[PDB]
Amino acid sequence: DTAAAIRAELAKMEPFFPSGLKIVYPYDTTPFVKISIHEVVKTLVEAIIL
Amino acid sequence: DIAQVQVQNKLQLAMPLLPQEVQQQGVSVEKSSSSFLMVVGVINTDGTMT
Amino acid sequence: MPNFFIDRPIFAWVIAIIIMLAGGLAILKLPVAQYPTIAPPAVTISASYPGADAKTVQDTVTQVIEQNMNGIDNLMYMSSNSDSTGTVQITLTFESGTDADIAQVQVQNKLQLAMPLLPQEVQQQGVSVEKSSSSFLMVVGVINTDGTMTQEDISDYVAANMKDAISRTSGVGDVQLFGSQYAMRIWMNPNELNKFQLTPVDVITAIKAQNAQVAAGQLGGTPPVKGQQLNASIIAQTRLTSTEEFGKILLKVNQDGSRVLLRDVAKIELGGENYDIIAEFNGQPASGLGIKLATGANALDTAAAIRAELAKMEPFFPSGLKIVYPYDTTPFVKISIHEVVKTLVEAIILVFLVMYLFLQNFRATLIPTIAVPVVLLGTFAVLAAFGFSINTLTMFGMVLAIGLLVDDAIVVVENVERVMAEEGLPPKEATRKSMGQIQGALVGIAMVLSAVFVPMAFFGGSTGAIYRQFSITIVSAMALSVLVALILTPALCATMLKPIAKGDHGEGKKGFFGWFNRMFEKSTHHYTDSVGGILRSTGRYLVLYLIIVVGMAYLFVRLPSSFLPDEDQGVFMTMVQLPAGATQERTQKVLNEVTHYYLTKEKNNVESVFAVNGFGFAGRGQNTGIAFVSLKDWADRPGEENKVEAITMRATRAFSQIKDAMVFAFNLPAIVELGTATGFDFELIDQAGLGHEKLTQARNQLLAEAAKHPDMLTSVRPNGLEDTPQFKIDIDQEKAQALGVSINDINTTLGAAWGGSYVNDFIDRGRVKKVYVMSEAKYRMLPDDIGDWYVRAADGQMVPFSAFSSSRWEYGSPRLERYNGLPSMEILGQAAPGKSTGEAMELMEQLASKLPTGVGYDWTGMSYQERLSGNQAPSLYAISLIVVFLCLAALYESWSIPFSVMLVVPLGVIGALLAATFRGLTNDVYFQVGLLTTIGLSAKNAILIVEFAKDLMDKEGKGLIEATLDAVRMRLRPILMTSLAFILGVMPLVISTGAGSGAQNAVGTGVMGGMVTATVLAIFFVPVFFVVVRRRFS
Amino acid sequence: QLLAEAAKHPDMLTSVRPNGLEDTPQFKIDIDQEKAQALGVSINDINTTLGAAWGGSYVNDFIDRGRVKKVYVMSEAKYRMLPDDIGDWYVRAADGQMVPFSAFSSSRWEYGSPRLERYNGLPSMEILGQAAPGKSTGEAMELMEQLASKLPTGVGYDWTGMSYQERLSGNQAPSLYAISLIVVFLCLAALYESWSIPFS
Amino acid sequence: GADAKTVQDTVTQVIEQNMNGIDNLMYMSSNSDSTGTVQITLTFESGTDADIAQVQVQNKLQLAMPLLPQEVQQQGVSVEKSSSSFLMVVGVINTDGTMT
Amino acid sequence: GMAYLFVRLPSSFLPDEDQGVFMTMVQLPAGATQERTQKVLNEVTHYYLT
Amino acid sequence: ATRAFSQIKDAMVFAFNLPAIVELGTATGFDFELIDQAGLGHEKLTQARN
Ligand SMILES: O[C@@H](CNC1[C@H]2CNC[C@H]12)COc1cc(Cl)cc(Cl)c1
Repeated sequence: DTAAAIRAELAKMEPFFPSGLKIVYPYDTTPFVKISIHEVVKTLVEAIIL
Repeated sequence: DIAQVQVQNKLQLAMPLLPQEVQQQGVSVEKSSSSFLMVVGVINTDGTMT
Repeated sequence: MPNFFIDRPIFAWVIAIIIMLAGGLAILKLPVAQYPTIAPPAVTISASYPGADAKTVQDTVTQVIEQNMNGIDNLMYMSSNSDSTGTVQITLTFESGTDADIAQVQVQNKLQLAMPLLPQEVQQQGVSVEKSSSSFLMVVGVINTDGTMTQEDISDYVAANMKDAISRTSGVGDVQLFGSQYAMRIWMNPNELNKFQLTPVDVITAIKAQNAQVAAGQLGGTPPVKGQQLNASIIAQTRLTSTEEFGKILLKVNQDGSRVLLRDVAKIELGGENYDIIAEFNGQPASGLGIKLATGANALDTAAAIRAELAKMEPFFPSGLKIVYPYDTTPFVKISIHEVVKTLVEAIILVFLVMYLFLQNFRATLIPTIAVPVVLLGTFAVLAAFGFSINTLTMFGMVLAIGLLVDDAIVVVENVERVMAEEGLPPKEATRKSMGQIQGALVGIAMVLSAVFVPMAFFGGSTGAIYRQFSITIVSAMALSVLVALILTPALCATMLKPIAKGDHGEGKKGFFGWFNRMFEKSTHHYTDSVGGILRSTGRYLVLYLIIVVGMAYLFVRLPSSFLPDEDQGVFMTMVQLPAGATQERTQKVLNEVTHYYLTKEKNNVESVFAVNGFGFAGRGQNTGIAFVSLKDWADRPGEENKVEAITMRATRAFSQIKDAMVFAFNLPAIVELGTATGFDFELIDQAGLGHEKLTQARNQLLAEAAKHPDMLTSVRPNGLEDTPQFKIDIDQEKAQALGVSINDINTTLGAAWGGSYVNDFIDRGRVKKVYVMSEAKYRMLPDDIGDWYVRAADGQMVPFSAFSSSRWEYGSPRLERYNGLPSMEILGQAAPGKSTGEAMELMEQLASKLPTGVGYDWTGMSYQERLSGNQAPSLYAISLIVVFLCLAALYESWSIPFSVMLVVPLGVIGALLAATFRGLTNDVYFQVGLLTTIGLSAKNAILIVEFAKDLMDKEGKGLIEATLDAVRMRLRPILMTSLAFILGVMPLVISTGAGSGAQNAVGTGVMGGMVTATVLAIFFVPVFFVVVRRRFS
Repeated sequence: QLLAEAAKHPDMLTSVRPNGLEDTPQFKIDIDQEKAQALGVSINDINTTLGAAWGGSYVNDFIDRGRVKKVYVMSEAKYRMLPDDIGDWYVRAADGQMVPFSAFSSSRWEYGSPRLERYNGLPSMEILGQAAPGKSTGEAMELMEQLASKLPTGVGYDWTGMSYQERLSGNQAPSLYAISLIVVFLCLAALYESWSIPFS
Repeated sequence: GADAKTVQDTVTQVIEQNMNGIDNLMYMSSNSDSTGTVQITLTFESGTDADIAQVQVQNKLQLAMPLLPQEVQQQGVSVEKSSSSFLMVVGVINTDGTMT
Repeated sequence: GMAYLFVRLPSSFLPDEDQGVFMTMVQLPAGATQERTQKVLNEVTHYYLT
Repeated sequence: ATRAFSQIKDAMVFAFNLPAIVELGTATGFDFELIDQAGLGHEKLTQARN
């Protein structure tokens, strides 16, 4: 939730950046969390099918 | 919340005794993790900013 | 369970007694208020920088404090104002449900770490963090009728004598003094200072040296000498106590030996810490206390206790001192609560009367008269359990749920009586049979009504807080009503009802009740005949149902929306705004004109006026004023012309003739904790460091664009102040150095003389009070007066300001705003008639999207909450519809029969809409909750009809048409008596025109219309729906 | 007056004492600032001298075995005991003269409370006492409030600490009994489906 | 260095004026000594959440904090949950007499 | 008899126990010094230890 | 990466992954504090640590 709020705030800020300024995310473990939980849910669905 | 409140209640007794230079820089009391939730970097792809 | 308590009447009575005792305890111990906490929790940081302009305050205080408001949880947004009066106010608004105490302590703690970074004068004046609020429980004014006391005298008396005991009174949460205690005032004479070669710096140094507390030590202290026997504390210089001591302060000694004292160069007196606000009551000087209710406290009890304390205080008052109550809405709260209580009592009495009319049995009429009060008491107990108070919303929720309560009682008792009169069974067996007919339907109805009403308790924001009161009240009342109908009512029916013969229906009775019985029998026969005729030709009426649904949608999409009706609470407000640069005296002239108009032209209506010169709302200053007008009792103000709306319209028309002053009189909102309407709050944000002038240009561009849309936006205005002329002094420090004059001396002289300086504290009659040095008014009025001030140089010669300074006129902001830490401009507007607030906000966003680069925008206030909570209520009411369908399917053990019940929803709604359209009411909260209760009652009736028809079809061999006809015949009477009782009970609310009539009419009109249409249409549409559904799916 | 009245009841009250301190003599010092200025001695110097000598002054911190501790400057005891001991204390003037305190100061004796107590915001005095042997705290409380009722107007009383709790318990006992009896009656009536069984 | 009367007028009364309006407060008792010490103990109803009570009295005390003397502010005004009874006393002595 | 006995029965809060410790308060007249209090305390200690 | 950076003589360079939960860290690691309990000083504490 905090990461989502931070990203929303950065999205609010972006329209007023100087020309050329760009936001990057060199360290973010949230994608791993999302993909891992999605993989477990996929496992549950596959288990139901089997 | 209560931990931070009690810590600052104890710290405000020491605040007057601190050097004026330390007070001017601002003493901070936080309740956060020791690891970065994320790192948001900012660059200038156009190379017009140092 | 109904069968369990038919054989155990004493156990049912014990349960009822327990419920009654809990309800009585809750009633005795429950808090009472006008409204609950609706607005989101907010914290205000208030600081003052005496003598500082808006820009100085913003740059030295506001930005520093705002840059340190980090690491605070649940913060929704932050706004701030910095004024030319020297004051900065920062409002931090937090999410709903945030703990106010924890939010306040976090904010104050983050401020504590920013205090060292603030100017010393601001630190000395103190920065206060408080719970944001805009309303007082009461205002207690104090006036002098002799003219021997000024405003400062009364304020000091109130602070020293009245404030403490009132603060200690039970239920008081906060007390605000309308003024301040005395302050030692040193009014300086520049000519006398020049005569003795002195400046404000010398005066301040002398006052600080000669009015101080000095630690000395101890006689025979530790570690002591071996033989010491005596020990005594050493007392030394202490703070002064009187104006006489201050006047004797020595400033210098001359060569000729003469002594210069403070009395020689300044007038010494007792005055106010500030002079920006002048309070008058009917033209007389006034002070007072604003008193706020404590959390969980009774409003009425607290007000009565405060009045008792003031009564105990009066005997010791000085001659001419009088207590008054300029702002008292407590009478309105009392009358509103009493009106709701009377409505409940009349509803019970009318239920009794209708029961006697139809059943003509005193014992039968007694049963609901016990069942309904028991449910009401249990509802009070449940409200106390969940930490709710007795406020307007909860009592009107009880009023709306009284229909469902009486419906439950009537259903049970009438079914028992009908079984007794049809089968001739004795009361116990008849009650067993009747309960067996309706118990499952009662449980299913409980589930359906739960599904209908619970979702109101999950709306977001302040509107969610408003709806939660009705949700909890109605849900608890309905659940308790069903429980009582399954426990107590069957026991009472089996224990109290007397037997009825097999065929005795009152046909042979004489008098009115024989004619009525015969007429009702014939009417029921005709109704059943017409229902059969209708069932022969269902499709013709399906077309009529489609017409009804289309008309319902048409009426719905054309009904204006609102939040809460405006009420005549016995008070209202008048705002006076003078042109930029206007002084206190001109504002006082306008305020005197307003007071004279109210006390002469409206002497029959207006009882008193409390005029405050110095602040309005959305700003403060010498050119603003507010008059709080109190009206006489509603009993003394009969007719439409003597109510707040007409009075305020007449006052505005009369005040439109006043020149050089914008004067407007208006009524309070329903909930004054928020200023709300069908409007929007817009923030124009400087996002790229453009500055105040570019932001002003962007605001003007947006305002012009909005003005080019008269049909979509109305009254799109700035909620702020325009740039005003300012006097700029340039002190050439190089010249001051060349003349041997210190810049610190120059700044101190100028600020202390023209702005005033808080020096230190003294002790007056055992209380600490401030000491202010300021110039005499005579020498700080005009720019030329600057030529009367001198500063001593190192060489000792006294230099005038003209030697090292230049002056000019420029323009500057008297009030600077920031939003979320950036410079901001607030725009208030509203959608034009026939336009939703959402589309007005969309148009505002489209208009703002074309603003200059670096300018952003935001939504705040109620607009923020509307944007955040969007399409939520329809979503969880679709969930409610799904749950209702599932509950009905479980009840009927059918996937299709449920529809015949749900198809009843429009039949009631249409009527409500009609009643709202012809009466000219809006789609406000009361209308929506009444619509929900009408839907619930209609669903109850349809469910019972369908259950009876299905039971006849299944448990007996009866066919579809015969079963439906018998079901409607058996259900006609209870439906009719319930509808009659509820409509008669809500008659006064529709008819009411007195205090609180807005809410009463809003509640009553929709309920009346919906009940009438539902009763009329359902009794011949539910059979049609049931027959069609059963014919299609069988 | 109340203490004397309580002492008149040795068989009901014991060790009836005030929980506080009596008024003490104080040594008021007046520093003639004009006279000090005439002699060229700064008032700040006088105040610092008197305070540091007779009460002690905390200057700053030092490190003892790695721990931060305080530094105090104070007069030696023998020059700090009786009022006359300022005869040895001098303050330097702007021109280097050592002015004695007698040249710019005077003194007198006063009386003052060394400890002021307030209850619920109003001035108050705390009294402690015991019940005499063979008596209970309830009897002692009754006697104490009876004695307090006979005091000058404008003087009231209150119970605090354990006495407050004892008064609370005594006040709420009868309602507790009544509610317990009612609850038992209703429980029996529900369980046995009778009013006669609960009543008997 | 402040007498009991002056510390009462400048500290105790200033603080206790703002100590009104706190939830579940049973009573308040203050003492002001001749060494300049002010002790204000507020006792709340049984079952009151002590942390919430402390937070509330702190929120009320912040309002009085700027009105106190600068010396009192520099010494620091402490707000804390308090007890009136010693759990235990741990004394320390020297068995040789070499330490004072 | 029950009503009569209830009224005449004295009330209290909690019985006093012998907890193995007790206190002695010493207060000297106004102005008494540390050493006079020490002499009185020494007398009290001598009484308790003898 | 660690093998490659072992050739940098100017600095100690270590590349590493994080544990599943940072705070638990190693499943067999211990954290130990050596306290100077008698005002020995930094030098004596360093000697004891060595
Ligand atoms: O006098 C005004 C407050 N005085 C303020 C200045 C002076 N110093 C600080 C204090 C009165 O405001 C009101 C009066 C009423 Cl009857 C009703 C409301 Cl809602 C507000």
